[PDB]
Amino acid sequence: ATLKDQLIYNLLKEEQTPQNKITVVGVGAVGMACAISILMKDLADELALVDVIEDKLKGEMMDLQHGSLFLRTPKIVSGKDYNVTANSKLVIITAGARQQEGESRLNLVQRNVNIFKFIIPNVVKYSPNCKLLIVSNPVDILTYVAWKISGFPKNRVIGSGCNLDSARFRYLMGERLGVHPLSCHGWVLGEHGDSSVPVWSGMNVAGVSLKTLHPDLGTDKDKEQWKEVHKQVVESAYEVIKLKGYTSWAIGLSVADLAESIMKNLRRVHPVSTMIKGLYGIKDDVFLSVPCILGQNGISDLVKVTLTSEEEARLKKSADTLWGIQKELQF
Amino acid sequence: ATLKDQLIYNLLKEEQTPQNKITVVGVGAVGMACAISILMKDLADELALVDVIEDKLKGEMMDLQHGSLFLRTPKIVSGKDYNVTANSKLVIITAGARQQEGESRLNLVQRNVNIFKFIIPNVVKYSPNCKLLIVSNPVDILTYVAWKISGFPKNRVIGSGCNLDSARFRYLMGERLGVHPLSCHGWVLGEHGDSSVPVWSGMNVAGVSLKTLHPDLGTDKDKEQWKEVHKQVVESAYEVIKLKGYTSWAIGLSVADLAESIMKNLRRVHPVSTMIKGLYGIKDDVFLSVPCILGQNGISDLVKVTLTSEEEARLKKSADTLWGIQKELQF
Amino acid sequence: ATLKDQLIYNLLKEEQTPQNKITVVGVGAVGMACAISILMKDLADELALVDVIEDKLKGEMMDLQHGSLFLRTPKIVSGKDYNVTANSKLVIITAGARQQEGESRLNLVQRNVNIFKFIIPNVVKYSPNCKLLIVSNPVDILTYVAWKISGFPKNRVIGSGCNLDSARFRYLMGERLGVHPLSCHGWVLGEHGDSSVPVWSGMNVAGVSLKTLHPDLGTDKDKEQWKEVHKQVVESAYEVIKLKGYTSWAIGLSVADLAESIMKNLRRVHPVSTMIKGLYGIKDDVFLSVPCILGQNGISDLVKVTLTSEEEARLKKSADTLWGIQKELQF
Amino acid sequence: ATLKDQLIYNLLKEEQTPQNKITVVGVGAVGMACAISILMKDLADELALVDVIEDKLKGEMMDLQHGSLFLRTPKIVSGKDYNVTANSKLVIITAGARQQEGESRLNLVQRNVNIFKFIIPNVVKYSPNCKLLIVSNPVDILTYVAWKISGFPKNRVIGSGCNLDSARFRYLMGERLGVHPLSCHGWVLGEHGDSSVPVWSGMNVAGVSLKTLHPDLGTDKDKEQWKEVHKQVVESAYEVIKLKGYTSWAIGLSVADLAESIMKNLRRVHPVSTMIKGLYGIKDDVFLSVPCILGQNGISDLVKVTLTSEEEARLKKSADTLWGIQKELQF
Ligand SMILES: NC(=O)C1=CN([C@@H]2O[C@H](COP(=O)(O)OP(=O)(O)OC[C@H]3O[C@@H](n4cnc5c(N)ncnc54)[C@H](O)[C@@H]3O)[C@@H](O)[C@H]2O)C=CC1
Ligand SMILES: NC(=O)C1=CN([C@@H]2O[C@H](COP(=O)(O)OP(=O)(O)OC[C@H]3O[C@@H](n4cnc5c(N)ncnc54)[C@H](O)[C@@H]3O)[C@@H](O)[C@H]2O)C=CC1
Ligand SMILES: NC(=O)C1=CN([C@@H]2O[C@H](COP(=O)(O)OP(=O)(O)OC[C@H]3O[C@@H](n4cnc5c(N)ncnc54)[C@H](O)[C@@H]3O)[C@@H](O)[C@H]2O)C=CC1
Ligand SMILES: NC(=O)C1=CN([C@@H]2O[C@H](COP(=O)(O)OP(=O)(O)OC[C@H]3O[C@@H](n4cnc5c(N)ncnc54)[C@H](O)[C@@H]3O)[C@@H](O)[C@H]2O)C=CC1
Repeated sequence: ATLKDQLIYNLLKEEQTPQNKITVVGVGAVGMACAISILMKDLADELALVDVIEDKLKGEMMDLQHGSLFLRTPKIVSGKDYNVTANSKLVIITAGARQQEGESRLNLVQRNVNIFKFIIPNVVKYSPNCKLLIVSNPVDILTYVAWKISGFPKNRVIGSGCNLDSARFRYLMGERLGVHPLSCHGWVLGEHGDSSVPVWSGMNVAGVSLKTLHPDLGTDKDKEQWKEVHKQVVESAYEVIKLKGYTSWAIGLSVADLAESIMKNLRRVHPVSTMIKGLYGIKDDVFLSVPCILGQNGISDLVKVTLTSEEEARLKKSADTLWGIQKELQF
Repeated sequence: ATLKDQLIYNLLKEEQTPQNKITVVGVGAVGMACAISILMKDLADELALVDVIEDKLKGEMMDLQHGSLFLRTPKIVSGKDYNVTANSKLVIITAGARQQEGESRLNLVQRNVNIFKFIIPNVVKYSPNCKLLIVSNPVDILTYVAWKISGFPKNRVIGSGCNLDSARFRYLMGERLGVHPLSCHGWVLGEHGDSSVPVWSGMNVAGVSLKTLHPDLGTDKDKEQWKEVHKQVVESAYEVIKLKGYTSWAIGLSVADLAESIMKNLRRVHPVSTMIKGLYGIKDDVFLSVPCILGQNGISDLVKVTLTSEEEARLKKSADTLWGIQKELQF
Repeated sequence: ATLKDQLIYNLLKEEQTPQNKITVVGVGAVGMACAISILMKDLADELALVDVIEDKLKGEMMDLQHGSLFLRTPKIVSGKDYNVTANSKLVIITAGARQQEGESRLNLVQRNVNIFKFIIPNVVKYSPNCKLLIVSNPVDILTYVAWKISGFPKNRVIGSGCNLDSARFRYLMGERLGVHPLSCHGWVLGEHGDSSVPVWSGMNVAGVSLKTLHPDLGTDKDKEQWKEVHKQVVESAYEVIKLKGYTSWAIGLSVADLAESIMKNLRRVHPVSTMIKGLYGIKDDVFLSVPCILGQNGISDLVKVTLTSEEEARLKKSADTLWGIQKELQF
Repeated sequence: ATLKDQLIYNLLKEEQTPQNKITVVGVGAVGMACAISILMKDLADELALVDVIEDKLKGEMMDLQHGSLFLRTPKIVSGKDYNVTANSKLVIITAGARQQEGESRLNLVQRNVNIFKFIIPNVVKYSPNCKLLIVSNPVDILTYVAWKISGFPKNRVIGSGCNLDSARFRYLMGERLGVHPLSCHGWVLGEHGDSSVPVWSGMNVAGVSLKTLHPDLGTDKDKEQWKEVHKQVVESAYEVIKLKGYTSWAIGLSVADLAESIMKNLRRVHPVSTMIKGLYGIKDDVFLSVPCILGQNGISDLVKVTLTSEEEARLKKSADTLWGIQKELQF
């Protein structure tokens, strides 16, 4: 005889179970951007957030929940314990250790590895069938780490790899050609960051190859210096971090885009990081970005792009470096 | 023989005026939430951002540009100079000091009134015809301030006001009833702050008045203590602030909602702050929230909510404090 | 080797379980408006169509497919055999005779019950767990029929019922008020047809009772003749049929609206056809519209609207008319 | 006191300038498919419809209006009088005779020109600065006709052209490769009809040339027979017309795609009919489809595709046919 029972006659028993649920692990700037991007595209019927910093955590969930009136994601949960994560179709990992001067390289990744040693088994425990999307840097190596710890088949472990990189290149291409980024095509492949590969030959508007029309494209001997676009892609992140302290909006939109293909089983093609041992002369267990078909089973297929022998070596080189790092890691 | 000329044949050297342009002033946590919300709802063809911190400004502009590939707003610009703002349909003011843990919105007034005296005249010079949407706290007073300085008729100066408070209210109502906030209706009017008014008589689902079903609603002796919903609404800012340091996502979605009504001339009804002199008897030029019809000319109409004498006494009470602050003000 | 195989390396194979499949039975004018609306709101990952007219079926199927580039529904299938229907979460029934000019929906009952004998058993055989969304007229009776035939628990058999009449009501109220229909609240309940009942007491804007403000709302003496608004809702279908031969856009949009709450587990409240025995003096298995919570398990709850003795009498009358037809039925 | 006066306190009158108005001329199958797809993408703040058949026109308008609750387009009007179309940003012409089974679109010319002789002056009179989007067939000749009669600069006279043919092409391409159409690139250029030209050289996935992998692509030689994909494109309209009698959904989606780029000033690239005298060796005022940047001013730029030797001759032949027809046109 409460107000609720006087107002509502109940008919049904107890069968909840979110059908289309996503978890984001890490509520730093990247994680919440992914979160907001996912809420505003209606990708999920349940959103769960996890982090080890409890005050931050809860505060972010509340803020988001207070905007429910303007969303169509009817349940938003969070917490330090991975039970809130239960039965997620997709889990996005952004958590990472904060970097720091006064230490070199293996230190950084090993530290993140120590964190994934606790995060990963927790996620698989609660969502043994989910697809994993890794965003934490260095991304290609952490995707391998997530892949090894989890035990998942390679199709279900995906690193954001060069996805944003390629988005950046398309913005810059579009800005020069006075064309919208959707209509400028170009792929940034390989290792996310400094050693990424701009595949000039695939660069085009409307099917029209820019290399075929402008042979100097991507070389050092070109009056337009297109090579600069790619050097801008590599340096844009540092630039943004220098300017604002971190990047968030763009990687969030970027990750929402992947989530959409997967949640909705689109089979769109996106540059993401995948386990390519057995391709391009690559002989070790390493993750690099190639064009992958993304749907309800994660990466079900990838595109074999034809690469120049120079592009092959760049890839190979990255592979040897990631493997060198990886074989020194403590799991 | 440039690549661009070889690739693209130009028809129109010409270039039009900005048509569906929004400017956000202040790119802090609220400003950027508003920006991203706006961009994900396709509300504008041009987004302009202004701040006094240059590097932060450039950083946020670039991060947003980097996700252009996934958006549908082809022009994103920024600058310290208000020329980048010209011909904006809507200008959103999110700049100024924010609350520390426990601090009253009312303790921000002198320093935000200063800031406004420098911002507004610059906004007006470049967009004499825009609607002004004020978010900065204390929002009801700053809406009065924007109004006096700009010289705009009252229909074009809107305070985000109680649109957030009512959304929080519906969120909690919905959590109690197990119904989506879109289907739970209820209004919080007055000051966006401690002295806001829950109009118990309008709370309902499917048109059935909860007050009528349960006459103790909103009363001390209400065994269900619905009063507490209002008090959690009142307290929501502090709780979230003390948890993550500020609020942003909700006000972001809230602000996008108002923008949507304005840009698309929807004529929907929202609780926002407006000049209510000549209502509820109320005598002075005070701005506070009451439901308003919102559209291409801003606030074209006010809804006359029926209030009990207690409610009206609270509203007027709020009107009294607020005018006392404005009247003493600096400009 | 095949072009496909030189371009694409396959990791998995052809998995094929759709997670959010919708079926539309009947590709007439209503079926196809429901389809395109659903397609444009991204409610499904697979859409399947069926009809007995095979050439028409294929054409519609193909015309939607040719628009895939512009959609986010990656599989569209059709067939006269219900196997194309397998594993649907939501099956929408729009097949059957429709009203000629001036014709009562009730006059359609025997023809439509005759095709339901076949359609319902076939749909349940391939989607035993689906929710059933009935649209064919007379919609309340056919919801009862589908319920009796299928054996489904009543939470999973839903009539589109008065979502459309309420929407038309709010359109007309908004027109009189200069307010977007979204901010007008008004419920049309009971038979989707001539015996419908407008609930005067729940009509409001911003939570303010129009009836309390204007105590003659809904009455014969009312100078404003608001009762004319409901007459218009009652006549609306007839006027549209007389003008264009049938109706389709509004229903397509109403059905997509119900589908959305169901597929995204929103728990929004709509006026839909459901079993009302036990309420308002009704002692038989009558199906008509009452406000219900719609979510992933169909109707989970009913809002118990409070009615004036006049309002209730009218509703009980609508229930008698309906029962009077149901009882004679033989299927 | 009337309800409205009692409820709402008015601030001002004014009201006028529609901000983003679109008009559809012709409410047949095609026009309403355009109307609905535009309504569901929130591209306009006002939509006007016209037709010569008065009852049908009013009926469709009412049907759309009855769906207002589910839309964000606050005003829909219609009339046989073109004053209802005043100040449209975009006017879409779908009126006219359509193909019977097996009929060439070129056979409709004399019938549709006579219609355009009355229509174009009426549209331009009320909306002198609108962009005109032509859909009636034969769409390339009628775009030329609209251009001659209206006196508009060529940027503002656009034929929906091959946007649809290319969408068909990418749909079939994607079916063959197991990849979403969004991710399959390929262009169909020239006449929207039997003489269209598939540009094999620009066909690709992730920038990887299908023609380079598979040199016999598109010729009579290839065991894969890719040419049949283009034949299905040319034939698609007839097959569908035979099945269902006309086509409607894909064109409506195609047109809504174009409208989006025009209304939101996206500068995306589409194959649409435009004036190409001066290109590929063509010397008369022929309009046909090439990739064009579309934005707030219509077509601002064309993309110069590199066409193989065989492709240039086809286009020419295509231009010759059309011109031959044109030369004989009287107006
Ligand atoms: N792949 C790409 O293109 C991009 C990758 N990133 C990477 O994304 C990651 C996130 O960056 P930000 O959000 O700015 O960093 P952040 O430091 O603000 O976020 C990390 C969050 O994860 C939490 N965390 C740490 N260990 C955890 C664990 N044991 N379990 C759960 N939560 C844990 C932290 O408390 C923190 O809230 C960084 O590694 C960054 O390098 C950032 C931008 C782009
Ligand atoms: N109305 C409402 O419901 C709510 C209001 N707020 C208010 O929003 C305001 C900002 O909040 P946050 O964004 O978190 O603060 P913030 O510190 O993150 O950002 C404020 C921004 O304003 C900028 N700014 C200061 N003076 C300026 C001027 N002269 N011209 C241009 N930009 C200037 C600052 O540089 C800063 O980037 C505060 O007043 C806060 O109280 C916050 C939440 C809700
Ligand atoms: N509930 C509501 O608010 C509304 C309901 N309707 C009702 O929807 C129904 C359909 O209307 P329209 O689409 O305009 O009719 P329509 O005449 O345009 O199409 C009816 C379709 O049903 C198919 N059909 C007939 N028997 C079938 C069976 N055995 N199995 C599969 N398909 C079969 C026909 O082949 C045809 O394609 C009518 O009953 C009409 O009264 C119409 C508007 C609103
Ligand atoms: N370009 C493309 O990809 C496509 C073009 N079409 C063309 O679209 C056109 C429309 O076809 P439907 O909509 O299926 O035909 P429809 O027969 O369904 O409707 C044609 C409408 O135009 C109206 N109309 C006729 N004469 C008129 C005049 N003098 N002034 C104003 N309105 C007039 C009619 O009353 C009728 O309502 C046809 O020319 C068709 O070939 C159709 C599909 C695709």
